[PDB]
Amino acid sequence: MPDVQYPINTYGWLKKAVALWADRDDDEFVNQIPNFINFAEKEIYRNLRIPPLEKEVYLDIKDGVAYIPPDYLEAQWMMRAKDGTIFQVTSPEEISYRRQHGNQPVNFARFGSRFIFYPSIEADTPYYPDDGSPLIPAENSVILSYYADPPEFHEDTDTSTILTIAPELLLYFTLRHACLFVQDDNGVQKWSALGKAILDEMVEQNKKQEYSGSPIAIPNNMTRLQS
Amino acid sequence: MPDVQYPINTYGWLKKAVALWADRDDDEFVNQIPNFINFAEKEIYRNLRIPPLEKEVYLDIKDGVAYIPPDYLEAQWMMRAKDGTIFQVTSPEEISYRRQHGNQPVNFARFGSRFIFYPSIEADTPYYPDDGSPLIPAENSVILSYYADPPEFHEDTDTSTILTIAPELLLYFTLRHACLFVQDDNGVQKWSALGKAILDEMVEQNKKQEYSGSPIAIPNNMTRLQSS
Amino acid sequence: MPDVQYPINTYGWLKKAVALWADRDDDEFVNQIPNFINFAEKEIYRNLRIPPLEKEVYLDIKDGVAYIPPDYLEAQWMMRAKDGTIFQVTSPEEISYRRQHGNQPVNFARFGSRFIFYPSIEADTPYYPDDGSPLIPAENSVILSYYADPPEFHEDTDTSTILTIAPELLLYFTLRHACLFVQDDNGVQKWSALGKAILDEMVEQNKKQEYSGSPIAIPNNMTRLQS
Amino acid sequence: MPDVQYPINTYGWLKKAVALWADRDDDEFVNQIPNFINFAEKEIYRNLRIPPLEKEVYLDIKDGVAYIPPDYLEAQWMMRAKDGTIFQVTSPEEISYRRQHGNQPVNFARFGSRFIFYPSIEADTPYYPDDGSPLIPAENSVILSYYADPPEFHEDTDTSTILTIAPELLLYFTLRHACLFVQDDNGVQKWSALGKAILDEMVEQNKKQEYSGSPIAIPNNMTRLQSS
Amino acid sequence: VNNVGQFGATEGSIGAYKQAAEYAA
Amino acid sequence: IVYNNQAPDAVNNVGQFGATEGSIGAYKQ
Amino acid sequence: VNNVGQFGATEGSIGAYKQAAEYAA
Amino acid sequence: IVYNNQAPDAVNNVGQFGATEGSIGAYKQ
Amino acid sequence: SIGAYKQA
Amino acid sequence: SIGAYKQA
Amino acid sequence: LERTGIDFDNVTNEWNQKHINRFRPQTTGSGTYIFEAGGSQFSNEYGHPHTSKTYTIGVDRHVSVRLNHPYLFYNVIDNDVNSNAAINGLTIEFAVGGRR
Repeated sequence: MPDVQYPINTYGWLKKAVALWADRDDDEFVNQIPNFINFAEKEIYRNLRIPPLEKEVYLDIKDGVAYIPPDYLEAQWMMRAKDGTIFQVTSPEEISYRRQHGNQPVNFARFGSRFIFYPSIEADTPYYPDDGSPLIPAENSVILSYYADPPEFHEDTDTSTILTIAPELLLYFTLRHACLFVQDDNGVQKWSALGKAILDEMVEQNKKQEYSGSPIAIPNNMTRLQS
Repeated sequence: MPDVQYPINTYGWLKKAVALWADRDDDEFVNQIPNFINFAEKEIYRNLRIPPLEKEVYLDIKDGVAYIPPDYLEAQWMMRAKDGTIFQVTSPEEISYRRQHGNQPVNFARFGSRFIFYPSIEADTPYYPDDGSPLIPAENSVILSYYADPPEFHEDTDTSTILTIAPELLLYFTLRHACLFVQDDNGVQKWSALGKAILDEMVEQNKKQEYSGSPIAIPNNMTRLQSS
Repeated sequence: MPDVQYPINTYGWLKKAVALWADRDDDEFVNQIPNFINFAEKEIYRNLRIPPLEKEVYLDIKDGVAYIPPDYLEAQWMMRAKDGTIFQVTSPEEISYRRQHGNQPVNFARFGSRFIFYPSIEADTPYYPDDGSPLIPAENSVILSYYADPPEFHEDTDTSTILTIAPELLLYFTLRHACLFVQDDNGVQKWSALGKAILDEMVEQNKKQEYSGSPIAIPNNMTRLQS
Repeated sequence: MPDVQYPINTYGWLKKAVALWADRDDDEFVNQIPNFINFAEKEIYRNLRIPPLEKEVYLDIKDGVAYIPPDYLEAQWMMRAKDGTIFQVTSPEEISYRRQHGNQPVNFARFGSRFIFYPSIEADTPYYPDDGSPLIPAENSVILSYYADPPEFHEDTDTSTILTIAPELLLYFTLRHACLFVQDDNGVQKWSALGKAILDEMVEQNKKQEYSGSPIAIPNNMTRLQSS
Repeated sequence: VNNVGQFGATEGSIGAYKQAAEYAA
Repeated sequence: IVYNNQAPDAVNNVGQFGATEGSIGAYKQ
Repeated sequence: VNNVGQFGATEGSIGAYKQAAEYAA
Repeated sequence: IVYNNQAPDAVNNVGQFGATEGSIGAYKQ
Repeated sequence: SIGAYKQA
Repeated sequence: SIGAYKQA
Repeated sequence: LERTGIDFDNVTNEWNQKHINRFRPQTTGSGTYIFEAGGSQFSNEYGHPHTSKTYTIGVDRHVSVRLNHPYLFYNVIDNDVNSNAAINGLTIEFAVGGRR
């Protein structure tokens, strides 16, 4: 009688619930529930893009160069700690032409594993000290907001925002791979359809909180300083 | 097996009506009815947008760093409490352009978990540990209206507007996950269809409720007010 | 032998007729007839719009503000007790622009749970006294006609305009949820089709009493005072 | 089981012909035949519009508050009894505009359960407790023609034009609900189709009856009368 | 009597009674 | 041709305006 | 109580609590 | 109409912003 | 000079 | 004068 | 009563997993039984129990059990003193999952 709790919020309770919705209680099957949950979480985060899994971090530009973090999936708005000055992505063939043929907009590219800014901007990291003191952000800083990949559970008490928001998502997507392991087709279809519907609801929710509260008419007039 | 009264008003009676409407009731089943109801309410509030789950509240801008409250799902009209003024949402690039290039209109954006504003707003609100003290809201006090995530049931006596307005919706959306827990597909499909129909009816009611007191005819607005 | 009367006009006779058209006489089923009728009435009134369930009420405007009644579903024509002056609904972004850039038309919006009139009209409520005396309507009044939601029966002798007009409507729509409770599909389909046909007939009847008795040509000439 | 005469003239014989045409006749069934007939007549009069259920009557305007009679379903031509004049129906906004901005034409609208008129009409009618007294209708007496809701059968001797003009219609529309009461679908479908066909025939007859004495050709009306 | 004739008769209404407002007036 | 001066006797079993089983008493009173 | 009326009530939220940043400030 | 001054009591079981079961402790502290 | 429609 | 969003 | 190794070979394949949901008996008389059920992933072992329910006659029309082992076994117990019921036959509701 594997009994789970109502507020599914951890890895152990999720594992027990997966073993419950698949009533088979056998070592051949239970010992692989971790693998199924791994496959599920690797299937979800591989294309899921939402705020809560985002992250902010300061770069350490030396001279128009940089290095991408090891937890980088997709980048969104970048800017400086002062005045804004949102950066805009470009291609190598343009950020290399600017140097030849070139108040001051900024451009950056991706040379494999290095962000390359044309103007040769300089950035600095904040005060590191861990003696219960603030980070004391640094001047001439650049902020980057990317969709960080979450870490693997590798523990029972561990949790994640998904377990609290949409545990049914991971439950169904891992029961999918479970019913794939054992030859069960109808179950695979049902679980996949349910997971797809849940992901659709989530992505739709993320869209109805966007720049919606305003008319789409009167196109903006960000022309120039020359009237 | 269990009994129930005509109105399904609370969680305690809903979790029993669920087991009633589905003869698949037993120890290993009733213990997870809370989880099915949790999944159903999550599937509902993920896209349901109606007044009764809205919430108005003042904000603290602090000219920038202003943060998004935890219950933020979707923003309704945003304005002040002084002479009236409606903000319009734009993209980060527009605000970055406004910053350098340059106060009747006021814009705002969404930088991660913040609400940025081009002008140096100085909205004021009482601090956290303040005891009561409505404070007689001062000027420059913006009032935000959004859709807040409702609470999850934790006690049998805990009720919600959904129970008093449409319990069949929750009952069907949770019988869906129940018939999924056990092996059953016809019931799953039927309950899903009925729940979707109920939700469509409710959203259509909300639609016919808005702008439903007279027709509209744009009076050729060409900004009669230009002098300023 | 549950026997009902010919003029079905109450809640008890409706309950007995529901238990009759579903011949099963068992506590497991009879004790839930109230729940089925509740679901039916909540399914009908949620999108039904007709005169008889309308209501008129005077507002209590203090200063360009108000509060919506707790029994509000949809609003139609609003006006004052004198001279007419029908109001027209607008949006916040316009009723807030009028104040900045602004013989006197009226506009109102819905700020969650508050009607906001631009001109800052003033309204008053009539004389309350219950001593068998008239309400004595008040000057500078505003009338509102909305589709009020009816109250739950919660009693046998209670009734409603529907029981007299279309009892078959509620009968079929509650037998629908009944035949959903018990796994009966064909019955669900039949009852739903019949209820849909009845509702279609009702809404069509409400349309053939509208502004029909006149030609649709010669478009009106409500231009201006300037000929 | 029961017997019946060739013409189905009254309720008493119709409620027996119903049980005859459907061998499903017994105690628990005959007692509800009145309810089936009630449902059938409601389904009929909900959309049936023909002369024999019409009704003309004078009104009391009282310059505004004039109220809609209880039997109001649909309004036919509306006019007076003095030199002739036909009203035209418009929306509330048109009348509200007419009120301020400003008598050959006369308009009217429907404010809830009232009939509003822009001009201060002073139609007169005898009060309620008046005994007989046709009153020799005075001037400014508007006469309204509408479709009135017919009465419900309450006695076996009670008859109606529908019985003398088309009893098969009622018989089929009530055998529909009868075969629904018991479990039967083929009969339901057949009776519904036959009743719908009969109703279509009747409405088509009503249509071919109106404007059926000569052709029409608009004589290029361009308001020959302009002087006034 | 009429067989199919619609003008051969005219069925009465529920009742030629006014609303409560007219009685109050 | 006629006037609506008679007394209330029944309810509108069909018709969206008028009286109901819960209101005929008011008309009669 | 409301039957289907949406304005007849308003269900509260999770909790009217700010973020950690506001508490730190 | 109100202010967000109350204390943290629960987590956002639905909502992409706010707290989580692994972060509510931080809010409370 | 127009009033509302009270109940019966 | 704008900082990043640290964890709780 | 005790019967083991219900492989449903006369309906579907033995090795195939079968989700057990209900037993719909047709009893006679008054009484109060105590049903027990279980299973095992093999065919040789006397499966371990998974649940137990009481089927009181005159109120309940079935017993709800949740299993998915391929080899089911059900037991019937009657320890009541004021029971003179009987069991004519059963009707098990079950689905089919997979294997391996």
